Amino acid sequence: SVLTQPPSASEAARKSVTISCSGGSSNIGDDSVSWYQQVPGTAPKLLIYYNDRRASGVSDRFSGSKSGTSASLAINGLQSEDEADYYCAAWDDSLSAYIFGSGTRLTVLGQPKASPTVTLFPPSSEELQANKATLVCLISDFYPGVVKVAWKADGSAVNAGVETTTPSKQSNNKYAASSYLSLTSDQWKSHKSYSCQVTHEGSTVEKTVAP
Amino acid sequence: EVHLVESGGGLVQPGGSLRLSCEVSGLTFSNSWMSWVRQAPGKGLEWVGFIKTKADGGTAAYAESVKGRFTISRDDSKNTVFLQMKSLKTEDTAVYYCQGAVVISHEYIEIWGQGALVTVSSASTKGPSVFPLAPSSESTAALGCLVKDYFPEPVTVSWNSGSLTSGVHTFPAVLQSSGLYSLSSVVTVPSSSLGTQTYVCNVNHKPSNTKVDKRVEIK
Amino acid sequence: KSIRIGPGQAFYAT
Repeated sequence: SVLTQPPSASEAARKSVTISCSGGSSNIGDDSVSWYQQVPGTAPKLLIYYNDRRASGVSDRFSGSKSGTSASLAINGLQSEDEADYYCAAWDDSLSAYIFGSGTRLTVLGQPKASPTVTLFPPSSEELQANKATLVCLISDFYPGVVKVAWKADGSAVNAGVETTTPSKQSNNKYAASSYLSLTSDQWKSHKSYSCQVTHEGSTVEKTVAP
Repeated sequence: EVHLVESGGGLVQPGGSLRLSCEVSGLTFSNSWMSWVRQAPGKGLEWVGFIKTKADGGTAAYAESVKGRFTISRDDSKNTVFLQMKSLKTEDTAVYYCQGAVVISHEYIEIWGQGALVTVSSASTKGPSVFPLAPSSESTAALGCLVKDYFPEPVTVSWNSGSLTSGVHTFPAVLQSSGLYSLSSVVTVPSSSLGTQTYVCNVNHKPSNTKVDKRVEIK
Repeated sequence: KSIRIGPGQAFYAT
């Protein structure tokens, strides 16, 4: 008794998609289906309940149907703000639990290329004296979500002390990541400069700071 | 209009206990069917249980994996439903969401809280050190706060006690080689504002009862 | 048998 959904779905803007949801006689076959929307790092939100009823405030572009042991969610006039995980759900009588489907991630095709913006902060006097010297490289507004981060000291590459996040989707559906280089206070003064370089397909953006 | 505000999140050692609260405003709590749903980092939604209105059973129901360990209860006079968790396993690590549902004029309403992260780990709670990041001639300037070496997640960052919101970007945490988290928050402000305007980042790490405000001044 | 809805199984109708 597991509601299965395709992992992914991807359709162009202004267009429409159907997210499928298939269960069994013990859940969708006895009970109604609900549909939820979850935008990255936000609470899930009810879209549809009782198979085909829209929650208050929810756009008429959404509609749900139930058919036997299957359920469907239609999204018409696709907007970029619809990029999220969609989850069906239904009560299962045999195991007496509310089951959430595995969920479909929705991608609205057409988002433009975007080169990253890069902001680089040097260690502060406070950090240096607490021996927590950290170079902070903040990277945002890029699409698609893949970057390579490289640090340099005096033109020479550095790999020790480097930690870099995986990119994550921003509210505006562009991406952000950050990279930190940890130094001893002494290392910070031992060099004329450090630089953070970010590569994003055909474009490279580099920033440099100094003592 | 409706808010479900959860609290009690944080770090607990395996086998330990932790109580989450969910307090409802804007709905008549006494008429709301209350429930809990959890989500492990990077995974799907998994039902935890519910508790009926008094007029209905007043009784609770539980997922098989939490039965006997977790207890859901309600205090109608204080508009709060609780999830009491005992004998916690590392597997229970998840953001826990509460729901309130009411039926009115043939309208079904179901509202979700913001979630509380429960971290079941043998690790220690550690408050972060906060470091203002000051700017360097341009029309706008980026300034920040580094929130370094904390456990567990989350921290929230605001600026000027939440009255500065535009141009604020708080970045996801990195996991350090020590197992501690660091993050940064930046706000980009007009450069002409500097020096007639003071900027302060407000950093809250509720699992270590740490709140820290740091003025970010032009060094 | 009663029609209920959601993670709280709210009573909806019969």
